[PDB]
Amino acid sequence: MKGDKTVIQFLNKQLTNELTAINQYFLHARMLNHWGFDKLGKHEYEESIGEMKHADRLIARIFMLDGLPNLQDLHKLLIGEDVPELLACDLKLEQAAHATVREAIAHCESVRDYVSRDLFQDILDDTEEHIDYLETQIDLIDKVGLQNYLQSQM
Amino acid sequence: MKGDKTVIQFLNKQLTNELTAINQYFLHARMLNHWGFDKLGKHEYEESIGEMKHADRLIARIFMLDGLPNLQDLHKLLIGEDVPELLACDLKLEQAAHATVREAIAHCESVRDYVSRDLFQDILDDTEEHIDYLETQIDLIDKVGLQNYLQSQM
Amino acid sequence: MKGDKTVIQFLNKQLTNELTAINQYFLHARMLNHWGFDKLGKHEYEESIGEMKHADRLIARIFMLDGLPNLQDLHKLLIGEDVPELLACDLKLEQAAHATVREAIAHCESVRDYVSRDLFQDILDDTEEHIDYLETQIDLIDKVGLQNYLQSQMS
Amino acid sequence: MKGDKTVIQFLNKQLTNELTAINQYFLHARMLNHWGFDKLGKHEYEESIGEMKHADRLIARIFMLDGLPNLQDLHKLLIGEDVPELLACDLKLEQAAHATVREAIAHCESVRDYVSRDLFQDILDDTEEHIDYLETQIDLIDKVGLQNYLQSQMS
Amino acid sequence: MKGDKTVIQFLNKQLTNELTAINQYFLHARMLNHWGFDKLGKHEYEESIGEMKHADRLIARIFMLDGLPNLQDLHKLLIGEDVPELLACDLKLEQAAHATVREAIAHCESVRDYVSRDLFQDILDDTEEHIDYLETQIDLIDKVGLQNYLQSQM
Amino acid sequence: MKGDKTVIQFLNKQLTNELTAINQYFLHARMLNHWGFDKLGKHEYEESIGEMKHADRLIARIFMLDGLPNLQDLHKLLIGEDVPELLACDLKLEQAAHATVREAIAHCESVRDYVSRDLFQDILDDTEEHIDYLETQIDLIDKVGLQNYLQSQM
Amino acid sequence: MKGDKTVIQFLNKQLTNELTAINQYFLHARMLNHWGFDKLGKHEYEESIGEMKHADRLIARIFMLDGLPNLQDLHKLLIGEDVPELLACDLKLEQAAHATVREAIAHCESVRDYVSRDLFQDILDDTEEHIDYLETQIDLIDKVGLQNYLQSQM
Ligand code: HEM
Ligand code: HEM
Ligand code: HEM
Ligand SMILES: [Ba+2]
Ligand SMILES: [Ba+2]
Ligand SMILES: [Cl-]
Ligand SMILES: [Cl-]
Ligand SMILES: [Fe+2]
Ligand SMILES: [Fe+2]
Ligand SMILES: [Fe+2]
Ligand SMILES: [Fe+2]
Ligand SMILES: [Fe+2]
Ligand SMILES: [Fe+2]
Ligand SMILES: [Fe+2]
Repeated sequence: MKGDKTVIQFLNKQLTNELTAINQYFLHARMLNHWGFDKLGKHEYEESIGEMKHADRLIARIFMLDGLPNLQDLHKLLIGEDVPELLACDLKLEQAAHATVREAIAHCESVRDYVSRDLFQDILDDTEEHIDYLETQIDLIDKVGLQNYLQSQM
Repeated sequence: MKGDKTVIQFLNKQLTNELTAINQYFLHARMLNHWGFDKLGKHEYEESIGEMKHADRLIARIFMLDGLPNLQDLHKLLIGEDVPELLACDLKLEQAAHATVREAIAHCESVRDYVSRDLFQDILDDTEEHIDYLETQIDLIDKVGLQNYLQSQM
Repeated sequence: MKGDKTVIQFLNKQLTNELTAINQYFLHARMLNHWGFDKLGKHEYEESIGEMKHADRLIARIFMLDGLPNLQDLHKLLIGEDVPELLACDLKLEQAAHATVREAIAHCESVRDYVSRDLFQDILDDTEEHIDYLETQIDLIDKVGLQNYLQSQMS
Repeated sequence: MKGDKTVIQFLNKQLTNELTAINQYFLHARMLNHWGFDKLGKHEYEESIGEMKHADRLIARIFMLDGLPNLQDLHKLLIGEDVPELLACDLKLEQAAHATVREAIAHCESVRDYVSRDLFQDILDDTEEHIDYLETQIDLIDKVGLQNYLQSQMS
Repeated sequence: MKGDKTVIQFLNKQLTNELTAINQYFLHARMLNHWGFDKLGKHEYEESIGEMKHADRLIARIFMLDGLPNLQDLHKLLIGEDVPELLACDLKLEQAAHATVREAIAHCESVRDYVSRDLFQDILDDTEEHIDYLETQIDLIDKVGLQNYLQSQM
Repeated sequence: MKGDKTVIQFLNKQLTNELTAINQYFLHARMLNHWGFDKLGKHEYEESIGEMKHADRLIARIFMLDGLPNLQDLHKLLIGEDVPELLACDLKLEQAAHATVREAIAHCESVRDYVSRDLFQDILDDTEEHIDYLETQIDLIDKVGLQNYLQSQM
Repeated sequence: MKGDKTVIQFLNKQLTNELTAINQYFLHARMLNHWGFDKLGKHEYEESIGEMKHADRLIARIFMLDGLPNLQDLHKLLIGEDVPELLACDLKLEQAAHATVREAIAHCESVRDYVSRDLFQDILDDTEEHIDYLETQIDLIDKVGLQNYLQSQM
C-alpha cells in the first residue's frame, strides 16, 4: 500500500531509536553479568529483547507501507561506567525516544494513518512503563543506599 | 428485624472507620509500589482488602437490623510521605478504630445485642493483629536500620 | 515522569467518580441481597468490583505522572428506595461519569498525553456497556412488568 | 455438468429467499439481544446460521450445474417492532419460501433433476420445522400471556 | 443511548461495505472450490467469515446507539472470471471500504464518539492486513508465473 | 583477566561483522515475508537469530578479557532487490566474515589465547555451513529455474 | 600407546596442580561452612569436585599414554584466614595452573599430540571460567562492602 512518506520517516526514526536501545541495553545487560549483578542484568536483557520486538513491528509496518526499513544508522550509545550511570543513560535514551513517538502519533493522526498511530501508541505505553521503572530504580539507590542496592542485584 | 438504634450507630461509626482504612491502605499500597517497595506494598494491599471485608460484614449487619449503612462519610486520611511515616499513620488509624470497637462491644453487651457483639469481637481481633504487625515493623526499622529495612521491602 | 497538571486533575476527577460508583453500587448490591434479589445483587456487586479496578488503574496512572491520588472526596451517593429507582440512580451516575471521561479524552489528546487517553478510552467503553445494560433493565421492567422482573431477580 | 436452466433459476430464486432470511433473522437476533431477550435472540441467531448453510448448499449446487449464483438481490426484509411482530414477520417469510421450494421440487421432478430435488426436499423439511416452531411461539404468547412469554426469553 | 446521527450513518455505510464483501468473498470462495483451487478457496472463505464478524460488531454498535442497522442494501459485487481478476476485484472492494473507514474515524474523532472510533480502528487494521495479503498474491503471480501460482492453490 | 589487546580487537572486528549480519539477515527475512516467500523468510530469520547468538558469545568473551565490546559500528548492509540478489548479498557478507575469523584463529594461536581460538573455531564452522547453504540455493535457482525456486519458497 | 615423555610430564605437572586445588578448595569449602558462609561454601565445594574430575581425566590420559600418574606430590596449599584472603588464595592458585596449561598446550601442538592438546584446552576453558568468577567476587566485595558481601554468603 502507499504509506505517507513522513509516516515512513517517523517509523524509520523510531526504528533507529529502537536499534540504539537494543544495543545499549544488550551491552549494559552483559556488563551487569560481568560485574556480578545478574538480577539487574537479567531485567536489562529482557528490556533489550522488548526493543527487538518493537524494532520487528516497525520493520514489518514500513514494508507494508511500501517503504525501506533503515537498519544501517545508530545513535551514539550512552554507556555507563557503574550502575547509577547505567540507569541514568538508559533513562536519557528512553526520554529521547518518547519525544519521537509522541510526535509520530500526532503526525499519523493528521495524515489519517490511524493503524500506524495504534502501533506508536503501543510503543509509547511500553516506553513510559520503562521510564517509570528507571526513575524508581534511581530513587531506590538513594533510599536503600548504593551498597545495599548493589547487594540486592547480585 | 428492628435493631437498637445506638447499635446501628456504632456499626455505622465503625463502617466510617473501615472505609477510611480501605482508602488509606489502598493509597499507601499503591504509593509503596510506586516507590519500588513491592513486598511492603503487597502486604498493605492485603490489609486494604481485609478492611473491605470488614466493611462488607458491617453493611450486611446494618441491613439486617433495618438500618441504612453510611458509605457517604470518611475520616481525614493520614497519608505518609515516607515509609516510617506511612507505618505510623496506619498505626494511629488502627488505634483510633480499636477504641470505637471496644466501646461498641460494651454497648452491644449492655443492650443484649449479642450477635452484633460477636461481629465487633471478630473485628477487634483482626485489628489487634494489624496493630501488633505495625508496632513490630516500626521497631524493626530501629533494629536493622532504615536502609536495611527498605532494602528488605524491594 | 512530570504529567500535565490538567491531565492529573482529570484523572482525579474521574477517580472521585469511580469512588462514588464503588460505594453506590456496593451499597445497592447489599441492599438487593437484603431484599432477596440476589441475581441482580450479584451483578450489581460485580459492577462495584469493576469500579474498584477502574479506580486502581487511575491511582497507578496518577502516581506515574508524579501527582497525588485523591481518595478523600466523594460525590453525593444516589441511593434508590426500590429496584426501579436503584437502576435509574446507577444510570444517572454513569451518564455523569461518561461526560467527565469524554472531556478528559479530548484534553489528553490536545496536550498529547496519549497513554492517559488510552486509559480513559478503556473506561469510556466499559461505561457505555454499563449504560446500555442499565437502559435495557429499565426497558425490561416495562415489557415483562415489575412483578415478573423482580421474580426473575430472586435466585 | 449442464444443468436445466429452469432448475438453476429455481436454485437462484430460493438463494434470494435464503439471503433475505439470513439478514432478517440476523437483524432480529441482534435486536432481541439489544432488548435483553437473549434466549430468543440465541435461537433466532441459530436460525440465521441455518439459512447461511442452506444458502451455501444452493450456491455449491448452482456452480456444479454450470450456473452463476445470484448474491446481488434480496427481497424486502420484514422487520418487527416488538417480539410478537418479529415472530409474525419470520413466519410470513418462511411461508413464502415454502411456496418456492415446493414449486421447485415439482419442477426438478418433471425435468428429472433428481439430485436437485433432494436438496430442495431437505430445505423443505427444515422450513416446515421452522414454521412449526414459529406458529407454536405465537400460540404460547397467547396462552402464557406476553409478559410471561418475554420473561421466559430474558436469560 | 442517543448516538450521533452521522456516526450511525457511517456505521451503516460501512455495514453496507461489509455485507457486500461477505457476499463477494463467499461467492469467490465457492467459485475457487468449483475451479479446484481449494487452498485459495479456504482462505477466501475465512475472509468472508471475517467480514460477517465485522458486520456483527457494526450491527451491535448501531443498536447500542439507538439506530436501525441497514441489512437491506448492497453495493454492486465485483465478480472475477479468473483468479487474477478475482484477486483484483477483492483488492478494489477493500480499497473502497478503507476510504469509508478512514472518513468514519475522522468523523467519530470530531464529534467525540470515541468508542465508535475504536471499533472503526479495529476494522481499519483488519482491512489493511487483507489489502497487504491481496497485493502480495497479485505480485506473486508475476514472480512465480500464473501456472505455478494456480498449481500452488490446488 | 587481561586479554591480549589484538585478540580483543579481533573479537570486536568479528562482533561488527555479526551485528552487520544480524541486521542484513533480519531485514532480508522481513523483506521475504513481505514478498510472500515465507519459507525462505523463516530460514533467513533463523540465520539472523544465529548471528545474535554469535554476537552474544563475542560480547561475553570481550568482557571476560577486560575489553569493551563495540556495538556502535556497522558495515554497509548488502541489501538485495530480488531473491537471487538477496542470496548473493548474504554469500558476500559471510565470505568477508570468514576471512576475519580465519585470521583471528591464527592470531589467538600465536598469543596462546587458546580459549578465544575455540570460540572463533565454532564461529568458522557455522560460517562455512551457512556459505555452503547459500552456494547450494544459488545453484538450485539455475537447476529448477527461478519461477519454480520462488514457488517452492511460498 | 607410547606417549611423548614431555607430554606425560606436562600431564603430571597439571595433575599436581589439580590435586593441590582439590585440597585447597575442599578445605576452603569446609572452612566456609564452619564460618556459617554456606552459600559460598557450597560453590567452593563444587569447584573442588570440578578439580577432582579434571584430575580423573589427566590420570586416564596418562595411563593411556603408558605413563604412571603422580598422586604423590602436592604444592603448598594457599590457605586464607578470612573470606577476602580465601578468594585471593584461590585466584593465585588458578593463575599458576593457567600458566602450566597454556605451556602444555603449546608443547602438545609442537609434538603433534593433538588429543592431549584437546584435553588441556577443556581444562584451560574451565580454569578461565573459575578465574573470572573469583575476580568478580573480589570486585563485588569492594562494591557492596565486605559486611554485605558476607551477609549474602550466609
Ligand atoms: C535488528 C536488530 C534486531 C532485531 C529486529 C532482533 C529481533 C529479535 C527477536 C524478534 C528475537 C526473539 C524475541 C522473542 O520472541 O523472544 C530476538 C532474540 C534475541 N536477540 Fe535479537 N534482534 C536484533 C538485534 C540483536 C542484537 C544486536 C543482539 C546482541 C548483540 C541480539 C541478541 C538476541 C538474543 C540473545 C536473543 C535471544 C534469542 C534466543 O536465542 O532465544 N539481537 N531478536
Ligand atoms: C465500599 C467500599 C468497598 C467495599 C465494600 C469493597 C469490597 C470489596 C470486596 C468484598 C472485595 C473482594 C474481597 C475478597 O478478596 O474476597 C474487593 C476487592 C477489591 N477492591 Fe474493594 N471495596 C471497597 C472499596 C475499594 C476501593 C476504594 C478500592 C480502591 C481502588 C478497591 C479496590 C479493590 C481491588 C483492587 C480489589 C481486588 C479485586 C479482585 O481481584 O478480586 N475497593 N472489594
Ligand atoms: C448479515 C450478513 C451475515 C452475518 C451478520 C453473518 C454472521 C455470521 C457469523 C457471526 C458467523 C460465525 C462467525 C464465527 O466463525 O464465529 C457466520 C458463519 C457462517 N456464515 Fe454467515 N453471516 C452473514 C451472511 C452470510 C452469507 C451471505 C453466507 C453465504 C452463504 C454466510 C455463510 C456462513 C457460513 C457458511 C458460516 C459458517 C457456519 C459455521 O459452521 O459456524 N453468511 N455468519
Ligand atoms: Ba544489607
Ligand atoms: Ba411469572
Ligand atoms: Cl539482604
Ligand atoms: Cl419463571
Ligand atoms: Fe521500544
Ligand atoms: Fe477492619
Ligand atoms: Fe468505572
Ligand atoms: Fe433455509
Ligand atoms: Fe471487514
Ligand atoms: Fe555468525
Ligand atoms: Fe582444574
